[PDB]
Amino acid sequence: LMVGPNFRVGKKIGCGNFGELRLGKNLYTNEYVAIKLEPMKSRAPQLHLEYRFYKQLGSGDGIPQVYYFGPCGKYNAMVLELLGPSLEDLFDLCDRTFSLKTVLMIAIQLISRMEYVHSKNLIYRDVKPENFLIGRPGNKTQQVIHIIDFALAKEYIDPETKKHIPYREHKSLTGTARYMSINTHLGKEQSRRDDLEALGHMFMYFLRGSLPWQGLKADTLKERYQKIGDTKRATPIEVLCENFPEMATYLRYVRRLDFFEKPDYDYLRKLFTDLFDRKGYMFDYEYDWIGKQ
Ligand SMILES: Nc1nccc(-c2c(-c3ccc(F)cc3)ncn2[C@H]2CC[C@H](O)CC2)n1
Ligand SMILES: [Cl-]
Repeated sequence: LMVGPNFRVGKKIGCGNFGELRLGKNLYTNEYVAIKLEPMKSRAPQLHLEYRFYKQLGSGDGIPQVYYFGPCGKYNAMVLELLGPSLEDLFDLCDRTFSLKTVLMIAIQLISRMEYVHSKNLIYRDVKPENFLIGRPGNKTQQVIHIIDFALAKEYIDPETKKHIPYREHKSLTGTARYMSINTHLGKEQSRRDDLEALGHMFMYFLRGSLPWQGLKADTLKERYQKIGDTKRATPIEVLCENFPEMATYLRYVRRLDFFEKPDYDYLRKLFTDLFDRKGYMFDYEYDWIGKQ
């Protein structure tokens, strides 16, 4: 099982949106890589569109490099830069709470990461801790929070018109229920606001250890999502964000954005960098997980 001229496929490492994950090696360069495989027989093929989105991003900071897309036996394969553990993995290592300092270092970076994605005319639509990975150990980039898995992304600027996509409502909801915006639950088309709201939910998950809508079950997926959305609507921001005034300010701001509105990314960063400085924290990448296995 080679992918392309030069990538050897090795052991299983994980799962993502519309594909499975192996360690690989570029034999020509003696460098390890990650390989996502999607069965060619897939009823709902997502890997090639994902490849196109990575190419549209180029590389910015925290964007994994993509090396190859092509067939591999009965699979389509995409070869990516190998990264380190996800924020969910690191959260588990840290007993499922992060310090304010760690959350702020994450948040400052991910506001910028999302601004970059939005600058390439994409919305992300799959915010979750499993999709944010540090770099590799002893790598120049173990400190950097990367974004992966663009299978659910969407162009929000139509390349034909150069205009923002129109507002509309949808039957099917995109993304992870725990983090999605309130408007996502209501079947609205997602836009830039929704990515930033989902980040806010994720930040609060890290600070609190959990979100209050986590334990909800139902007989249908639709009912489950409805109950989660209902709890999000029913939970005041001042309650969710007790003890974190700046998070309350962030969440209120993003929840109140118009569908078409460009977020004030500078404002949101400044909420958090002003807080960071006021607390006497140093931006030294000494996250909670440093010095753990
Ligand atoms: N360590 C690591 N390096 C780069 C990408 C991936 C990864 C990928 C991936 C995406 C597209 C590709 F072409 C290859 C891999 N999808 C999920 N992940 C990780 C998510 C976190 C999980 O605990 C392990 C797998 N993994
Ligand atoms: Cl290997």
